[PDB]
Amino acid sequence: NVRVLVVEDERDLADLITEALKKEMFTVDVCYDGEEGMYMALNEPFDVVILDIMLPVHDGWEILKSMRESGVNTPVLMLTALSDVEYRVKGLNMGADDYLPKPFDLRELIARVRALIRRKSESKSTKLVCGDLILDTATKKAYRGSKEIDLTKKEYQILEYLVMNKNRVVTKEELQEHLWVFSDVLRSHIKNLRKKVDKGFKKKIIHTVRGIGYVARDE
Repeated sequence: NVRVLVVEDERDLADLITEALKKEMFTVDVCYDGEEGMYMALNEPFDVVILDIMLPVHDGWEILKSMRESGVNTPVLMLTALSDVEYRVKGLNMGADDYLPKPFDLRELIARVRALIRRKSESKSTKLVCGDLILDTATKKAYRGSKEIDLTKKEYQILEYLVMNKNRVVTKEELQEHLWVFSDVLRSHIKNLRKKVDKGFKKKIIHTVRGIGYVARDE
């Protein structure tokens, strides 16, 4: 099962995070100082580690650095006071995988944990990737930039097919044959997909070959 380590010395907050994650069926170990935190982070396998920037004995950055120095590459979510940019402008560059400045919603913390898991998961049967786009084919959800893409069900079916066949042009005819009028709406679906997947991103995944078909590209 997916394992999380929480290292946080404010015990009510530590326990809030821990129990909130347990309610979602994560397996969680909680540490209330950097001594036990460091020991767990270096010596026991986890899928994600959540550290406070401030901890007794060894602070969150110290734990993160020791992990990396020891070959433990598990993603780390650092709970902080300030944003990464705010720390960087001060001269502190921690190199954590993600940062969650206070105050935050537990919902946001859980989302950030889930994004770290999906982005770092190895070769999956139920994970498809096209560039930096991730499809969780087990739940029929799509993500990019650590954010869920709000696709309609039809949009997802089309996207999955294109991604399954990435870098190959797929015709309307091939799509029609594989998906559950059609001709008219397909262009709208693709236009909407293009907006939802590629807006704000330099690398454009959704492509159209005029009069032929569509293709999800990552080369």
